[PDB]
Amino acid sequence: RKLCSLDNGDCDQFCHEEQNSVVCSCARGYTLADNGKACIPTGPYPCGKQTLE
Amino acid sequence: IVGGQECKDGECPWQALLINEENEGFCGGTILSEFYILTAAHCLYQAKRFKVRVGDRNTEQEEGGEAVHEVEVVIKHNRFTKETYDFDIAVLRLKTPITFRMNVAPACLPERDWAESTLMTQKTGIVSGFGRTHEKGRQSTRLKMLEVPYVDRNSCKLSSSFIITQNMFCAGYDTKQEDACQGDSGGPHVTRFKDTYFVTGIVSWGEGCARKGKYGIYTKVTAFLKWIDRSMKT
Ligand SMILES: CC(C)N1CCC(NS(=O)(=O)CCNC(=O)c2ccc(Cl)s2)CC1
Ligand SMILES: [Ca+2]
Repeated sequence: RKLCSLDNGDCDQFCHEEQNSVVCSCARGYTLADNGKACIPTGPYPCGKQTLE
Repeated sequence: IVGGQECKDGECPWQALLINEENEGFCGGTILSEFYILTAAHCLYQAKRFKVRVGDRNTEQEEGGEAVHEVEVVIKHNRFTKETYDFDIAVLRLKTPITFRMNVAPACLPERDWAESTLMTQKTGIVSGFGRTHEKGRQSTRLKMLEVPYVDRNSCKLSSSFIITQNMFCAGYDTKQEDACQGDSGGPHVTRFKDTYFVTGIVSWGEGCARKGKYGIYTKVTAFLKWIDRSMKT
């Protein structure tokens, strides 16, 4: 397929085709990385992560 | 949970347990944030008054990480119906904030469209809880988890003696003896995506437990995302 249908558009989390091309976004507690794809936890115990410590 | 494995240290941190006057867990819940818990609306009738315990994995000990929380506000969906278990969803607002830590963390809320096309199209999801390990057995003392395959909606409906509304979905196996069970209700059904777990459902109901030709029925969380956000804003 194409765009978001193609490996989630290379996004870590949310993917949506805006005006063609791809646009990635993140859940609450995360901030989109510089590459506009990865999602960086904005603090300890971000949502959806199993806890190690 | 029938079958499946028990949640090891830190594997099911978003799991919440509702306890009665007797400190007995009757239902599960999912941590959405420091103040909110997601659960089944039908669970709100299985106890006249209850509290919320998080960070617990063995209900007959004290790992020291357990924490009891009192419910400040109970936000039930005004369209829930005991007759069909439709709109089986509710949000709990806690009096005091949850302190995230080992075994105590929230699951992420996805966006409707992305969730439906990417999370729910995945092979499996994961349900967990302190419910029975056998249809007739007693509540489990150790928290368990089970990987349950998403079930084709068609099969789902054809296999159900009860109406499967659009606020529901099937997960589980046709004949394999693994499924959620009584007590896991209101609990978490989360789907994994790149190591991040998203809330995709609420343990709702089933005809018995792990019965052949039957599946586990969950509340389709994606159908209540707006409602959930509204509930949390206030
Ligand atoms: C109103 C209709 C839809 N009934 C709801 C309760 C159902 N009984 S039950 O679910 O309480 C039996 C025990 N099983 C469970 O609680 C669950 C099994 C699988 C999941 Cl998912 S919940 C029977 C059908
Ligand atoms: Ca304990």
